[PDB]
Amino acid sequence: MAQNLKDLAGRLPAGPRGMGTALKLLLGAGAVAYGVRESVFTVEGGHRAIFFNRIGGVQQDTILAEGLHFRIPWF
Amino acid sequence: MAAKVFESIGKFGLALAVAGGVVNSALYNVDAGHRAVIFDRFRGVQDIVVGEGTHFLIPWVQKPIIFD
Repeated sequence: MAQNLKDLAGRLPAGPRGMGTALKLLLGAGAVAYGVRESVFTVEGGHRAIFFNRIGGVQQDTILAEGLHFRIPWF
Repeated sequence: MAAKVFESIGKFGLALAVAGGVVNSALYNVDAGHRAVIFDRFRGVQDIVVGEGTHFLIPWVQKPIIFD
């Protein structure tokens, strides 16, 4: 299966310089959009989805009444 | 010249895929309310409390056991 991906990636036409940087920028934008989408969490109302601070445990003082609160991914 | 570029790009892609697979296998999600315990078989169960947190578990050594 790895060799098939090898051939598929290789077969991409050797286009002029512009589209290479274009593809790099597109990948950057895709990753950034994915991160922005993921920074919000499963949220039902009737659930004060509080900030679980990574350090020190739960945020005993950060009591999330009804309101945006972006979870730092992996944090 | 073209064939060499094809082969080199293929090798780089395969290496990238392998690295990504290893990196993905090196992470764990122990939901909160479950504080994790590193399942390290090098030097064991960590008195250093590696609880909640997707700490970088090396593969083949640290399997995430989810302790509630």
